[PDB]
Amino acid sequence: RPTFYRQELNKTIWEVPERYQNLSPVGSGAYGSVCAAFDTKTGLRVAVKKLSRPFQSIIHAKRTYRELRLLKHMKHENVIGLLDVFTPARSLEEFNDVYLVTHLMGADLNNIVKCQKLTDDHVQFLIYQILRGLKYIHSADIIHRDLKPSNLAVNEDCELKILDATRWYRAPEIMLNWMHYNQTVDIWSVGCIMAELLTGRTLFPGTDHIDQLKLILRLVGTPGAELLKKISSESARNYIQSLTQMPKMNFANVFIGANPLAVDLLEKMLVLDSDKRITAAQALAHAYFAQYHDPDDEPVADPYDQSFESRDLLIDEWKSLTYDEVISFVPPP
Ligand SMILES: Nc1ccc2c(NCCc3cccs3)nc(-c3ccccc3)nc2c1
Ligand SMILES: Nc1ccc2c(NCCc3cccs3)nc(-c3ccccc3)nc2c1
Repeated sequence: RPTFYRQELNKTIWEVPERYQNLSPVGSGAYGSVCAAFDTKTGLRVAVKKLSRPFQSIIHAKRTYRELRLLKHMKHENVIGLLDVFTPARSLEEFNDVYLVTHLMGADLNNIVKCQKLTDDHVQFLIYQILRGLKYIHSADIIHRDLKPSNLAVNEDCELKILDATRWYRAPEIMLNWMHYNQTVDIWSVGCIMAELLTGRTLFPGTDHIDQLKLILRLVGTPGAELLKKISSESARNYIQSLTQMPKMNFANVFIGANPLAVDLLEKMLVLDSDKRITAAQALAHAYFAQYHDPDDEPVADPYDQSFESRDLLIDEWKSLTYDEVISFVPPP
């Protein structure tokens, strides 16, 4: 129904509704390539992502369905969402390309830090938005698992969105391949991010996988008696006992000059035991965010049906389910 036009971008033929003008490449990768554009219907600058080989295999097809289901479900100011999704195909039989459209963001978190301290007012506002979006994501029973400055976009008014080395911000239970980690692995990442904003430097800049765990234990101490009781691995538990004990450090002496409320929040985020970590909802009520907290405007998500993750289907079945989601899409107001 919309009039499409073809154009040569990256190494391939983009077919795109005429409402999107001035297509200009921004990136590339195994799973897709992205162009910046201008949406003449809305007047917004947008990013258009063309999925790469979306139905080449069963794995690609399930990936394409997962990515579209996820981005269609996210409707929150501090999480990336869909402005549009389209295909040049007029029927399922000729359905072979998928394009996703989102609001163009000018920079990520690295771009605003630049190895410099942010003010406490600024960190308050940025971490509040991350936690606000995290509360929404976690309420849908989703775990992000890869929170880091490059996965956090910010515009010129400092409005932040969570996007779709990484080990610097990874929770220690992931580093040790524990099977049953919970949502507070993301809270660990936010603690690492917040520390970096206040100090201007990476909190745990490990040079490899084992060095990363070494730096973490030097700050938060060796596992306590109560945490060792919950470790099922006999090899892990034995190795931990053989280590020289290290005292949990006093964050107030580590982050000198910081807001004491900021230090108290970091203490509650960077706990080794993930069962004792503050949740996103609890962190929003912390006194550190007094000037931004509003419990009437920190919404949760609708329930998100993730049962498809357990399913093994054929290429054409994932493709047809993906086609259903393209057709049923409703643009936001
Ligand atoms: N971790 C990242 C990093 C970059 C990203 C990026 N391109 C950078 C320019 C941006 C456009 C919109 C938000 S950010 N774009 C998209 C994306 C674009 C369109 C549809 C779905 C996703 N995700 C990103 C995830
Ligand atoms: N209820 C909990 C809470 C936390 C846990 C945790 N956290 C990581 C603790 C350490 C991280 C680095 C050195 S010790 N790690 C493991 C675990 C680690 C290795 C093999 C099997 C399980 N279980 C946990 C269960």
